[PDB]
Amino acid sequence: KHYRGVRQRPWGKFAAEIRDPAKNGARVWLGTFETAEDAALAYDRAAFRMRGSRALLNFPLRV
DNA sequence: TAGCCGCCAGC
DNA sequence: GCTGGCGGCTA
Repeated sequence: KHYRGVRQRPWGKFAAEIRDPAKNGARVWLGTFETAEDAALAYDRAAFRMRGSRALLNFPLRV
């Protein structure tokens, strides 16, 4: 699978970005993560912090 | 190898 | 118009 923010780097790792509209479309590089699901979980909290609530995520813990 | 650039495509 | 993702480049 692929994920929101999550970008395969060609040696086989997963970066995670989010774009921040309050900073007028800035990227915010959440880091790099060994697994796609941990890159995607980094995005999960990063979108939640800029939105505060009501977000479109990789692991919505409400379901 | 990671991150940033910068752009492009997609939504 | 914005966000995500591409993709490559450079650090």
